Amino acid sequence: REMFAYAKEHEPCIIFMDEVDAIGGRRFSEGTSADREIQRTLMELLTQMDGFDNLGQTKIIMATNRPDTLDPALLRPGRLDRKVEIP
Amino acid sequence: LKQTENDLKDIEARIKEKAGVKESDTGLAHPLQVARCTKIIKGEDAKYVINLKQIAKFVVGLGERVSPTDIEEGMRVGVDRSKYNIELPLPPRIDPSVTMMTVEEKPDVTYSDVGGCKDQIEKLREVVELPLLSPERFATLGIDPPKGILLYGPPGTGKTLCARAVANRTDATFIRVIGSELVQKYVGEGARMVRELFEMARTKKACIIFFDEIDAVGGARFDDGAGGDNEVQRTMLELITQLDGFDPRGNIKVMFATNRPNTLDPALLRPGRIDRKVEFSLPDLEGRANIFRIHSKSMSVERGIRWELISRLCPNSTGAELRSVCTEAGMFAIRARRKVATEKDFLKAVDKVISGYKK
Amino acid sequence: KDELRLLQEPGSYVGEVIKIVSDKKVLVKVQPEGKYIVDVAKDINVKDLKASQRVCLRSDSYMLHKVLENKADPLVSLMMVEKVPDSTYDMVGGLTKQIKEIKEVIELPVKHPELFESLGIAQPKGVILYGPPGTGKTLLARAVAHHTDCKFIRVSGAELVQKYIGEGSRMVRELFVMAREHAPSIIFMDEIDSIGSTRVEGSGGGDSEVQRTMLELLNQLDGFETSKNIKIIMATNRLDILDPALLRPGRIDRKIEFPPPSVAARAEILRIHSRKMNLTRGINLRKVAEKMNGCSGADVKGVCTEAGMYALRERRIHVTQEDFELAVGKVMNKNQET
Amino acid sequence: FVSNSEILKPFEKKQEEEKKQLEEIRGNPLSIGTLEEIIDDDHAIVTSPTMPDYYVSILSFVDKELLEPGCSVLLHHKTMSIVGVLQDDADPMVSVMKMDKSPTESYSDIGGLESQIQEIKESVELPLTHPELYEEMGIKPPKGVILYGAPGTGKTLLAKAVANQTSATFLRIVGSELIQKYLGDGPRLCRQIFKVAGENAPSIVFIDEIDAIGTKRYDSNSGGEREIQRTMLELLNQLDGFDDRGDVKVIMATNKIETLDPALIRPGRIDRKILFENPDLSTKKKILGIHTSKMNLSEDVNLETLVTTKDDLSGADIQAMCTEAGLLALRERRMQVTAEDFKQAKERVMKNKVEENLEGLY
Amino acid sequence: DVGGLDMQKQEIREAVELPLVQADLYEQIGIDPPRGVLLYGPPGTGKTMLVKAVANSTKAAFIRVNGSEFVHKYLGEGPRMVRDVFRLARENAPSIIFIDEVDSIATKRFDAQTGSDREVQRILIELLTQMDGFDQSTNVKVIMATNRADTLDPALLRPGRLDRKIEFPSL
Amino acid sequence: QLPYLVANVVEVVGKAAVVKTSSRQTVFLPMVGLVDPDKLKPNDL
Amino acid sequence: ALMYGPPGTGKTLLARACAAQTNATFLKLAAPQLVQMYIGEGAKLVRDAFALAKEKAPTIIFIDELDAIGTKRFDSEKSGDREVQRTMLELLNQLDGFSSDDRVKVLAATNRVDVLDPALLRSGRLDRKIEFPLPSEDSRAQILQ
Repeated sequence: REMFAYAKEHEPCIIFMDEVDAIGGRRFSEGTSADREIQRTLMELLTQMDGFDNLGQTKIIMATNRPDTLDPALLRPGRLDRKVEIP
Repeated sequence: LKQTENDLKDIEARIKEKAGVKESDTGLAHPLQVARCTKIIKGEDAKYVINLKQIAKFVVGLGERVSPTDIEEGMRVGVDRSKYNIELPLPPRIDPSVTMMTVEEKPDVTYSDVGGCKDQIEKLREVVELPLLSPERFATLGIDPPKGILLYGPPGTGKTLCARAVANRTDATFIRVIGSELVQKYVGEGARMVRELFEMARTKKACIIFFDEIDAVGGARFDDGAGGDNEVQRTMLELITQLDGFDPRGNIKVMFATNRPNTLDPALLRPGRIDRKVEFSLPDLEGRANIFRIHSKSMSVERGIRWELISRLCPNSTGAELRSVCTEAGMFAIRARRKVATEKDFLKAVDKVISGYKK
Repeated sequence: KDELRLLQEPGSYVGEVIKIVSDKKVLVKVQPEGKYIVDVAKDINVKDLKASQRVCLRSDSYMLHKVLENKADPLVSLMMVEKVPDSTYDMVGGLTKQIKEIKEVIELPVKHPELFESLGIAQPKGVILYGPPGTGKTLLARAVAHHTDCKFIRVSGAELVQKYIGEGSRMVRELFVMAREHAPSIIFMDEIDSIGSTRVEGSGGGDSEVQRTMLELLNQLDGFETSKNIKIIMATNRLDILDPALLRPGRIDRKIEFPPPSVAARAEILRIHSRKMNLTRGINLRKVAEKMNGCSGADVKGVCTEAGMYALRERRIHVTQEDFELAVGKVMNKNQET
Repeated sequence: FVSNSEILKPFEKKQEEEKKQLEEIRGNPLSIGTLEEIIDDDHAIVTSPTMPDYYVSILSFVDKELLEPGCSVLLHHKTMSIVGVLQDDADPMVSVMKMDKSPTESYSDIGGLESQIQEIKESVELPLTHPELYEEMGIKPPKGVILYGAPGTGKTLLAKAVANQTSATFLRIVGSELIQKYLGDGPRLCRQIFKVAGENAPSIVFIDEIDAIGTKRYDSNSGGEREIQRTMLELLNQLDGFDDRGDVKVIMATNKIETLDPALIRPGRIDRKILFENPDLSTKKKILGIHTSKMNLSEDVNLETLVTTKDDLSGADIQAMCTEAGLLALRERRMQVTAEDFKQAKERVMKNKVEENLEGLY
Repeated sequence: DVGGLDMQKQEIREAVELPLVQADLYEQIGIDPPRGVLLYGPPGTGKTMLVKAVANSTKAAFIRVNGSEFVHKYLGEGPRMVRDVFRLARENAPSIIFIDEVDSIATKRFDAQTGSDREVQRILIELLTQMDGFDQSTNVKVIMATNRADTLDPALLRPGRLDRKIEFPSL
Repeated sequence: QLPYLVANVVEVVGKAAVVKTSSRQTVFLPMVGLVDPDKLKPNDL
Repeated sequence: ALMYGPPGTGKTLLARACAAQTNATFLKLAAPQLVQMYIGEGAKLVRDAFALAKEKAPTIIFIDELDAIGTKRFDSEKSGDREVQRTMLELLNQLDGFSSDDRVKVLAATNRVDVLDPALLRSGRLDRKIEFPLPSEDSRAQILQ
């Protein structure tokens, strides 16, 4: 939230995320045992984008080990429109 | 006559307590676990008022300041668990409980649980009996005794009594520190007690300092880094520095005890901390043959029996469980109207404790 | 002008009298602070001070000022006592077996307490409901404290426990204080309920702090206080992570199950909810329940809203017989949809 | 009244001057503190419920023998010094203490539990009546007894049955009350158990239902409490350190011993582990006599007929058997329960436990 | 703003715009409106933005609530806010409460997880009490979006307080 | 006054600073000339 | 520099020899201290390691039992290793913070190398793998002498 507000107050800001597989992932049965922090981060990233306040000039770069192990809800258009491999 | 003198202590002295005590207690004022003042501001210099409470913490800089008795307000002046800057001299860590341990000089117990196990005896004869007898030969030998002795295995099996057996011929003072009583809710007392061990050991030499169940308090835990209490951290600083560097180990020895050897402090696993390691195993038929003969010497029973058959009825088990067998020997004999334990009395006594373990 | 001088006050705390001191003082426990020995008012004799008596202690001089009314002011989370409960047994009616088991447990000792003492058996002080989820027990919960003319009270064990210092105890003990003065009342125990009204499947990991308090107050109320006409009503369909000792006497007394649903069970329920609606003469309500599959009491209750939507598109207050079967087929398929 | 009118009345008039000097030190704004440690230099530690931990000086009011560490005292807002001690008569110092001298339960009234009597008699009555038998063997008779099963039959009857023949005072202490509401009272309550029963000691201490304090887990934090370790560590030293001729006795009760602290067990001090035995025809009639006393029954109702054919139920199902029999009379609107209700309710409870044991095994 | 939603648009108009505009149609027929609706489908695609479009035609206050909120180490504050937001919407009749991905907060515990997991079943009783506990009166519209759900039916399914269940059409 | 209050400076606009005390209280104070912007950092006295 | 081999070959003994000739501060990271009952302690532990090495420039960090915290495999079972997972993630983040300081050394003495990684092999990280085999015939003669 504070990063979302700091990006709106200060336009020249670039956010870079590294190894989001720890905060992301489908896990196994989609159940939660000490897992509440994984869903806590993912749900906030998707909720700030589809709200009435969007980010016009703010760019957020995410990185992970595999794209297929992430949340498919983020890969759909309307929030994350850029999927680019790095060979 | 004496009725007036009884109340006189609470009457005549109360008049002096009005002016005298209230003046000494002015400023909103022997183990003390909380050092804090209330709204005390003086000056610049001679202010201090260090507060350990979460609200309104303070620190004092500008070099070193040492006072013999009164620093600022006297009394509640203290440090406790959080060391604030430069002031050592007045810790409120003194608890006159330091006699809680057991100090036995020249123990009269020679063979109790030690008999029957050959391997554990010979390992402790070279590093204990010899230096406590003729330490001068080790100065000519060129090497030094090990800085620590690792004893791991089942507790209460004679691991502690094995140190008392070797100390008998050398007439060494046996000092045992029980890990159960070592763990206390007071933070900061463990650093003082360990420091007083080496200071007192220099007064009377030829002593052995033993520690029981070190894993109770632990050599390595998750409360050191994550937690806010300092106990084992300051204990290891006083354990390694005091003993190893300036203190000769000839007349001063430190022996620990534990169960799982891999759960100890990894700092001790490095070279230069603990060298001698002795492994304890369950006694066999020959190992338990001499154990029941020693315990039966105190009690009065029939001498025409054989203890090698009694030890054969019970399988391999910890030596701490063998003591409960002797307590059951003099019981079933009463049911048979026998003041002493006959040969048939030990038959039903051993078979009773075997089914109780359910192993 | 005289009111302006009265509006200036240093303030006064709130406490309760504990005991009486021969020194012309009194020990009063201040709820936000603690137990403090204060002075008794000069215009109020010390003989009028009773146990747990609500009084007023000044903030400035820390002493008794006057004697207010005697009551325990509740801290309100979900536990506020309501007024004029609105329900009836004719709305949830149609279940013959369940009503007979509720009356002989809850309502029986309230109306005639002498039947248990003369027979030689203790009156049941609690009952645990059994059955599938969503049988319509949410509406009859208001009628339990209504027809019996008791005080409506709901208790949430989660909101009365906080990690703050002193906030996980005084809240729980507040329920025990008012339960004695409100004694002609029925206490509702939630958050353990698996019956399906509100079903969280119980909480075994969040109650670790409250088990040291609430479980002591519930057992001490029956045993030590011997206060009758107080019904502690719990619910669940399974005991696994809860207290294993509930089977002992003093907690579980009677067990009310639920009758198996059938045509005759849903035939009376559909007729009750259709009284507020308007049906064309010649429609059989018993044939509607025959085509239903796995429908509980709440499944039939939801058909009323769906049945009125088809007739609203045509803008008619009277629902034709054609729209009922089309609505029931949609409600029955809600669980089997996709 | 008449005698004290010429004694106490002129006494209070001459003692009024000393009371005036007291009230000046007392003061109107008092407060309740908490003691920690008492030293001979007239100093102590006090705390008000807002937790401003202080250190003050002890004045002269009452003798120091009335002051004990871990108690509550009176304070004043000036120097926060102790102006007096709070009366402990209202607030119980221990957890649960019930002194029963020469109880009703005996060895012959508990039924077919005699198999358990022979074990407890040798570890309790034998060292008390003939202490010289253990002196020849040089052994320490175990003072502890470990009980198994459910209360109301094995634990309830045998607890008070051992005190009758031994002429001992029965003290019942709740095991779930070992952690009591306050920090620092752990070692205090452990000594008060042996102190009150240590002066005379015709008594046997009884403890039951410990599901918690016997478990210290892996630490004292992250869900654990420090009060748990204060009582457990002090109980081990008081039980192992104190030795006698068999007067003082401490008996606990637990359903599962695997969760208890093995260091607290201290093998060799307590050698007595008593299992649970099923009740015979004699014990089952004792449980029925309590409930059927107030329960209405005709002349054809006999306690021997009900116990003849039974699944050998515990104390919980036997109590529920007479409970279901009362519901048959309430549904029929009658205050007199016939003999058919006891037989009908007996079959229902019997079928709710063991019937065919999932018939099988070829 | 997005076509092909007529399947969902007809469901929202009946469960939102219908009780808000004309309240007399229910008293004439003798039926009561539902207190909420469950939406099943991917958020952000013809779903989440459509929910914000409801406040345009209804002119109602939209309450945005995330299932990842109310995260704290204490207790009693989380379950208290569920009751407070309901009474907050009672004063203003044009109010709408929305919950994004209720699947995270609707997951129960089949086994005891001891620490830090105790807050999943503590928050569920309050959402059910504000609906199943009270009678049927609508001062606000409750909409809970679900991206994916295997089985979560604590009290939620069956038409006790919630009748219609909206599903995102794939075809 | 030598015993200063223990706190942490969360923010070094240019002459304004924000400090967070360990008492769970947050106050606002202007920057003085006896300190430097690089010397004010959290996790420090 | 990566170091692997059986214990007793001098992997933990020679760690102080590099800091003694270079006048560097020896900082040891204990293996069981990396296992914490609290979740999320790996972030503050790594940040405080380089924070102390920032004030004192000649500081060498020694890591014990690299294989314990060095294997995530490919699996989803990391829920129990979740504290270990973010430990290696923060290690890659802090080493990228300051690329101008070569006086902070990271040394890990372990038994062997099993799970590789393209992130672990690069500048400012473990590069040269120096094997610590068992001493030969003439090697044991010099050690015993």
